[PDB]
Amino acid sequence: LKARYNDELKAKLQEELSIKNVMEIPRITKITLNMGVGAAATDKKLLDGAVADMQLIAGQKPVVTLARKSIAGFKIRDGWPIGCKVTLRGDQMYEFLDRLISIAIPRIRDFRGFSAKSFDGRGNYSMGLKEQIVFPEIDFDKIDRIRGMDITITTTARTDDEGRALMRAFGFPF
Amino acid sequence: GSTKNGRDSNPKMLGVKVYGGQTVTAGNIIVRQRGTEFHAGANVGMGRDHTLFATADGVVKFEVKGQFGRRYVKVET
Amino acid sequence: MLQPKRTKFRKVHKGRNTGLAHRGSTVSFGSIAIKATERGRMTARQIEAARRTISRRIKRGGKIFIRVFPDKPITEKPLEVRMGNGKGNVEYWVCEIKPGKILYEIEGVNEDLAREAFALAAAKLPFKTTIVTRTVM
Amino acid sequence: EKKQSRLRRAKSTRLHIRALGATRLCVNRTPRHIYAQVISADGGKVLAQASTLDASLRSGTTGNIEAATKVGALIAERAKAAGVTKVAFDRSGFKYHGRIKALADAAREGGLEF
Amino acid sequence: ANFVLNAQARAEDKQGKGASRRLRRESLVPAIIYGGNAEPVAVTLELRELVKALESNVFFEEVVEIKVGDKVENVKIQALQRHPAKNTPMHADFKRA
RNA sequence: CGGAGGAGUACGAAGGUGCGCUCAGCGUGGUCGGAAAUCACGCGUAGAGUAUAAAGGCAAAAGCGCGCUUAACUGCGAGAC
RNA sequence: GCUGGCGACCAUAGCAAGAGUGAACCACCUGAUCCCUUCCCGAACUCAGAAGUGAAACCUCUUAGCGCUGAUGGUAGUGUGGGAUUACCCAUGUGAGAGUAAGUCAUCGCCAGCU
Repeated sequence: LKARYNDELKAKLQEELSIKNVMEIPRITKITLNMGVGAAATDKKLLDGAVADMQLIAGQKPVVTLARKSIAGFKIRDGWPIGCKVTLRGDQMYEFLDRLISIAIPRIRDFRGFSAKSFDGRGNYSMGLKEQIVFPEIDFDKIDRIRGMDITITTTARTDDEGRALMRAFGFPF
Repeated sequence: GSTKNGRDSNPKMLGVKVYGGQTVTAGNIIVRQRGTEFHAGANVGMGRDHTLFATADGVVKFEVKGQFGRRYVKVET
Repeated sequence: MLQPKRTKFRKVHKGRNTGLAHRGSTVSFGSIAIKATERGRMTARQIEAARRTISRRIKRGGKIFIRVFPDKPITEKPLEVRMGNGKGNVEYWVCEIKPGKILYEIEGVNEDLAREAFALAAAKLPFKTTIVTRTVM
Repeated sequence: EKKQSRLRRAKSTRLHIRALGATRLCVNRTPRHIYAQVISADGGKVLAQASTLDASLRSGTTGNIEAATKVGALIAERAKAAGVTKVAFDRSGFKYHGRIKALADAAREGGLEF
Repeated sequence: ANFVLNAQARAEDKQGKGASRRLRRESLVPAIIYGGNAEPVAVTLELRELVKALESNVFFEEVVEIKVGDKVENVKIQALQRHPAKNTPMHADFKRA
């Protein structure tokens, strides 16, 4: 993507979707990464490991997310943080979808894990990535136990067909 | 046996003191209210206990105004 | 005995019963109905007894609609007790009745049998009653 | 929405200015143009207007600090003729900085007291 | 044709709670007629005749003629107030047809 | 000696000011997280909250967050309840 | 005629659906060099300019589809005097709420710009 996107994929998306106005072409708006360390109060260090790993993987300082309300079933309440997230836009999001589609997909153990369905219905697509290994980063040594990842893609697509067209133009496996 | 009720507080004497069409001088209290039943308009001041008072000599007037339908009290000079 | 499942307050004031029942004086669930003509109080046991009397004679062949609910609690002092020392204890529930209030409607039964059932039921109630039929206006 | 947020931010300042009963120096910022107005206490009479759409400043860029300073000088010049001396500035929900700050400083240099 | 109800003009002095109760004691039912192109008209009808009309079912879905003097008003029954206890009619509304 | 509940405190911020932000609930997708954890969009709508019992109130929010600070000052006080 | 800003009212003024506008104005749009910003993000805030667009949003016109306004008559209540005492009747004054007919796609000020 980047210049190649702006130059060629916009044009073929217009041609494929047959939309009169140029502005109607779907555009990738942002990608959000979210990971929650449940019951962080118990050990009080998994959170530090998680923010370190997130800072390593993404070129942005993650923001620690506090809980809202108190739930008796769990040990969580409004006091201590329970998760962290980051939102990526601009050149950052472009190089991000880029190196992902470049390096991460050939190595995934099970291809086609991403599905044509699972779309939120408004044109936004959510994926869950297992383990904090499975990216280019530090090896298993010198890092804390494994952790999950959630990625959400929000575009300008007005619906699911437009969204799937945009992902196919980008090169998403399915 | 015995009842477990039987308590109440002393009276507070809340209510309106000056009605519409009355003449007031600066400082006169116009309304005593626990909440903001009435809102101050022109030449009317609000105290810490939500009491409304006159800040100028004139005549009292009541009205309904605003989007919320708030009742207002003002003084016309 | 019908009784509310829950209430905000255990004990209520005596009040006064005046006026007429402009609402609830129209037949809306059946063809024939029994309607009160003088005011009073109607208790839960009386409701149940009248319902039993009507159901027995109609032989459970039609629908009986009960439009009275005993929602008003009534208290009574123990007995051998002097005046004072707080309000009495709830003992039974009643329903206030104003003239024109409908009590029981019958659906799906012959008119003569329904009238006979209402005649049997009226002997159990503490106020005068009449019989009404559905009308267009 | 951006405009709704701006109005909700400016409402408090506008209401306080009305309660204080002071002449209001209102401004509006746009990527292309900037406008300034001087309104009396009642709010129904516009005492002195100014904008970058005037013939003198139209040929310029009209969307930068230089244009803001020119507009401030012009509005101060008109206000002096109008005869209003003491006024209260009103950012109208725009952060007091950059073009707004330059416009206000130009008005102060012109002579309006605020 | 089937339903022709006689009526009389009910002036202002005959309106209000006291006048209405006096009329009902005299066995008369007040009624109102309203509809497009004309102002409301207040009339008084006879209880026996109104009841006889009420027994008929078609009276509610057909047109009826109210005659007061030489004037004739063609209308349809719209509302009927009844005593909650005795069920006797007390008032009537008529929409001009 | 009628019906039904609270009080014998707390806070150098839970005060002042400047600036900024709106709750709660539902509908779709995703890790060991599901009736109920965190995240994205959409629907209707104050039912959220206000240290504490209830009432009257609360959009310039009186609800929520950050920076700087001590007006939680001294001497008074027209006029009112 | 048309756009923007500032005002008086706060649904007869609002919600929903349909149609149109960019010549000027409005918005989107370009970038992180200078000012400024994010408890992470040029998403907001701020700056430098204008390549294109009316897609989104704003604005205007139509539908009563909702929502809203709402008579007349009658009923309930009630001050004074009189008669009764399950809470009513008579004289006189006063008069709802609900429901019905019908109505409603607002209106009036100040400033600047264009064809």
